[PDB]
Amino acid sequence: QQQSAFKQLYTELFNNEGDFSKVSSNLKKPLKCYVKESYPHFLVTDGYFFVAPYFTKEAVNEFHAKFPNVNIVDLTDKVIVINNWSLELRRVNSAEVFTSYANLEARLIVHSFKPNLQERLNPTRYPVNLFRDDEFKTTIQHFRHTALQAAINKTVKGDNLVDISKVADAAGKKGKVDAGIVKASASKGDEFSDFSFKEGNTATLKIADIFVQEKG
Amino acid sequence: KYEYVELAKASLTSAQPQHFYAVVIDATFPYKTNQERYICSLKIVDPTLYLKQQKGAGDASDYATLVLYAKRFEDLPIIHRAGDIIRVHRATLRLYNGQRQFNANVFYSSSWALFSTDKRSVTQEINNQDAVSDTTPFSFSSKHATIEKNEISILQNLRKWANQYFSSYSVISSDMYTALNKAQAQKGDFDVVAKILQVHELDEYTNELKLKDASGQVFYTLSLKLKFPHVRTGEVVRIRSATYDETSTQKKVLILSHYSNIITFIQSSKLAKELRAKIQDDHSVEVASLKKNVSLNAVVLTEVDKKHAALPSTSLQDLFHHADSDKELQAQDTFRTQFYVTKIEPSDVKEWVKGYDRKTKKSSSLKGASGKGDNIFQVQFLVKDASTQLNNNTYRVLLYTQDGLGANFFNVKADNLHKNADARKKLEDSAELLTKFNSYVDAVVERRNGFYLIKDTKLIY
DNA sequence: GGGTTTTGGGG
Ligand SMILES: [Cl-]
Ligand SMILES: [Cl-]
Ligand SMILES: [Cl-]
Ligand SMILES: [Cl-]
Repeated sequence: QQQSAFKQLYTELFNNEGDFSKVSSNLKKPLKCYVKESYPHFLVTDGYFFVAPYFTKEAVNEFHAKFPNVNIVDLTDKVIVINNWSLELRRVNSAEVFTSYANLEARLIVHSFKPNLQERLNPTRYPVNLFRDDEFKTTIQHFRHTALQAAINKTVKGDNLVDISKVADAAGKKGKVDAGIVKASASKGDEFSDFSFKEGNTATLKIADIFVQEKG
Repeated sequence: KYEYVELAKASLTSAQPQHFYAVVIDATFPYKTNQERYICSLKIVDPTLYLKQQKGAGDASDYATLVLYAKRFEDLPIIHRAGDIIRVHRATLRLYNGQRQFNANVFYSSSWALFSTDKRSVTQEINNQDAVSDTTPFSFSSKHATIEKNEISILQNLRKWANQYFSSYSVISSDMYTALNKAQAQKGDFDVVAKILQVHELDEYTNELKLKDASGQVFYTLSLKLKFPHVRTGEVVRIRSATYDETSTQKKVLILSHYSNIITFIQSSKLAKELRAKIQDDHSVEVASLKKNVSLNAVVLTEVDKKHAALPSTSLQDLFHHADSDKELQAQDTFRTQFYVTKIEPSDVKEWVKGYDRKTKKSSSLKGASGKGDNIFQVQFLVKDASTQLNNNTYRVLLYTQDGLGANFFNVKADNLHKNADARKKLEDSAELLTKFNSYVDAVVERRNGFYLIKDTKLIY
């Protein structure tokens, strides 16, 4: 049994075509998370891993006007509760976004959250980036392997075997190794992008902007 | 003139900076504690302080601790191997919970210098380069380091002592680590001494070590390529500070922290020697994973001939995108590489073996049966790897056996697969294993007319 | 010092 709520949640999302509706229902209950950091990166934990929640402009407007005496970027070390939330896959640049892997990111879309300040959370293990976990990275690789195999089997069709004469009696033959490069998909660009999952599009608020709204 | 004092003889009273030479047996990785402070903690010994009092029969190591403080990461020593020697200038000494703790503020006036006990430092071994001299420190704090002619005897004698010590004692005694089969019983972090059975390149930044210790237990752990570039299959290492991963269901995983360290042992190490011979891989995890629909652990399906066991590996990125523009790559025709198979052609396994007419250099289906020439394999793998993980490409690797290359890859002698059901079945099973997620191939290839053909490699499953 | 940064895949 998976003890990390975030790991089990994110893994199921990747193991179900990035379709949140296909994710088990008994895991869609409100999340009680400890805030590890609030700025420059707002990171919450579940006692094992930390993830970066994405707040909708509505979730923020509700929080501001339901808890006006509370600054979100001042929630470090504070415990929050996410009542309304969803999950969705997004294509990202992993060289820039540390909360992702292999250019893929499972985002926690927050629609409603309340702060349970002054509530001491039970000590635990030091939280690590879920997207740096051995098994989770592997789960994401499986997802890409599936998409890669589907595309290659769709793109490469019929006979494409190197003619045996080309590798026989090759003593006087020379070739360029780039002859062995086969495109996995008809797509444009050096990066593989022929996935079949429905990429999320939920517009979220950038953390550096919730800072100005709250602290100029 | 610097006066060097032995560890047990250093003064606990004089307010004052002392200097010494010592053998490093353990060390954290240099780590940050706050916005302007880095620390590296080391366990050190010398002829006067190295073993605890025993009215019995199991020798436990005695040591002093050295705590180096600095304001920059670069001012601290990165210890990759137990047994090397450190020289410290201007350290203070005090008792910390009954033990001798030498402290040194590298940011103020203290300094350190590392000397290799073996002929080459870990870094020099990695890049295959001789040392300047036996008296030259391979690493040191500040812009300069001076070795006085009178010091030479201290270094040479300590080196001789270090080898006698490591070859006569375990050094890293049983009280300094936890058996992997008991890792789950630990309350917090612990240390490990294990053999690296495999180094799996998970991605361009990360290695995954498959470890096994004296208890027979297997665990996997992530190891950044930049941080620990000295990890090698078959070598014994001590891991300083690992935690049992409670969230790993599919496989046994150890979690490392920024302060954790993976260190090897100098050649003379009795412990490393004994563990290298005693510990072996039986592939239990791999065999069990093959029965699962999805394996979260990698399975290296093949092994290369012993004559290539020492051959260095080349990535697909290099093999296919640089082999015609890199001086070193253009100089070779034989390479070793690792990859996973995305697709196998022809799709029909029955057509993997064809008849070959040497005279016309043409192959043909055996479905018509009766001698179309010598039977050969004509299989093509479309492969991918860590170095090409994100691109939109797959790479052709061939198994064309007309001249012997790769003949026994499948452990199935070429035969008419339309007629021999036994051979066909073995090959169908192999195909499914080869295209299964997390299955990898470790193969030696020969470049021929722009193509890479597998040779001297065989499946082990 | 047997420890917990951000350089947020050395730190
Ligand atoms: Cl992948
Ligand atoms: Cl002191
Ligand atoms: Cl080194
Ligand atoms: Cl060539």
